[PDB]
Amino acid sequence: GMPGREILVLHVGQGGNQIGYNFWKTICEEHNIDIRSNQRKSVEEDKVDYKSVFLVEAPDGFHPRALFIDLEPLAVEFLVKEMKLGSFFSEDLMVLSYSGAHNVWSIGYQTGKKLIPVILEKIRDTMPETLQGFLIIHTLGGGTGSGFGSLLTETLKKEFPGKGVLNFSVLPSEVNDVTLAPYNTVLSLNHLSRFSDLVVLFDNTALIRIVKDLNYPVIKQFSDLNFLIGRVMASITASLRFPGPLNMDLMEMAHNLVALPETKFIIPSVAPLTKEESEMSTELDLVERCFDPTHYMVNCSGQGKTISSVLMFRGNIAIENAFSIMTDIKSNVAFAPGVHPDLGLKYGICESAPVDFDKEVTLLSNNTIISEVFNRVLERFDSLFNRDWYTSDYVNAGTSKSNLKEARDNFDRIIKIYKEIEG
Ligand SMILES: Nc1nc2c(ncn2[C@@H]2O[C@H](COP(=O)(O)OP(=O)(O)O)[C@@H](O)[C@H]2O)c(=O)[nH]1
Repeated sequence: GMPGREILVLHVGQGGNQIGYNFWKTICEEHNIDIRSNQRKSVEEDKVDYKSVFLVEAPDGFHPRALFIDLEPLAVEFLVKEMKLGSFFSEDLMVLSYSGAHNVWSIGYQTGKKLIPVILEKIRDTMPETLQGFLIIHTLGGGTGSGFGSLLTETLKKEFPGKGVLNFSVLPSEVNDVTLAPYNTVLSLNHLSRFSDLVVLFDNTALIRIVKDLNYPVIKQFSDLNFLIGRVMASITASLRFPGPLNMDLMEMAHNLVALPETKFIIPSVAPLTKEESEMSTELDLVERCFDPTHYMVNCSGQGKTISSVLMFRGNIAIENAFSIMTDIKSNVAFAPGVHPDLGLKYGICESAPVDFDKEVTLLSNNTIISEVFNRVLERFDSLFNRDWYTSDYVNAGTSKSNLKEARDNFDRIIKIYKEIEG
């Protein structure tokens, strides 16, 4: 392996760790590595491969440069026992507790604070000095992924200010989720806005909606939603893992999207999503679908105004078709007022292809429509907070109702900043 551009992935909470199954299986397969054996799949290899960004090449084989962190052992049992991948998800990478968070952001933040010294100790003793930053994968509706996840985002940014903190954060289902989810989401999004460098948001609602609206993208609960999430957040890391015009590090990835410091929440969009749709689709259809608010990984009523946008062509793409397609797509994309006609969209081609598809198009967008998504989160927060509903356990866990209001008001400040850019 060649030193540099090493990323440490931190899976926090049950959802974040369960997503790691297909996140690491996709990364392993796309780099010709078998997750069961920790070895390569074939002697066939590209001359240049940036597998060292997410994978450690030990003499025995390849291991994930990752920590699997949870206040309960249920998710790691899914990985080691149900998935039988204990050789890859090994115990030296596991920071585990057994108290739990009980779906309360505050309990995850407080209980996880007792695990921070051992986490920082493992990072210094095991990570390389050329480590470029951290990638935090977690959900926002619970307590461990939200509270401990907010703590790790904050702690890593403070202890490693020169490194990048990237967050792949999963939003709760708007219509079917725990009652404490709006409190946990607002608390987590407030912490992430302060300490994260880039927050790419995923919504279980959006993924469910695509199946419900038939090629079948989920056939079993969670085990296919998380399967699909892990493949998407692995697809949007291809810029960090493969050479090409859009080859980036974590800092570059945030700079291409974060115009103002408060505008750090990104909507990802990937096409194709199923093998049937891939066989019967073209490059133009995948791009037009990525700009379609239906295929947004966040649930959006319509498209908004684009501030900054990064699109990637993966696989067998004709570069002249890519040039001609993006000229026509840019004319029909609504950009935020003040964005230069040729400065709001970046496209690139990656030769490496996803395992299941010959082609793939990914879109990362800093879009003003996230204010609409955040306003729905805000109105669900206010429907409960203004009646003092479900607030008793945040109080007992060290988060006052005043602190809940502070995170809400700052969360609303982010919405209004996005809305001003929209005009
Ligand atoms: N999309 C998706 N959401 C999940 C998954 N696991 C948990 N969640 C979501 O996370 C929210 C509650 O957080 P959870 O991770 O279960 O509890 P935690 O252990 O305190 O982080 C709920 O809205 C769930 O929908 C998962 O595998 N996929």
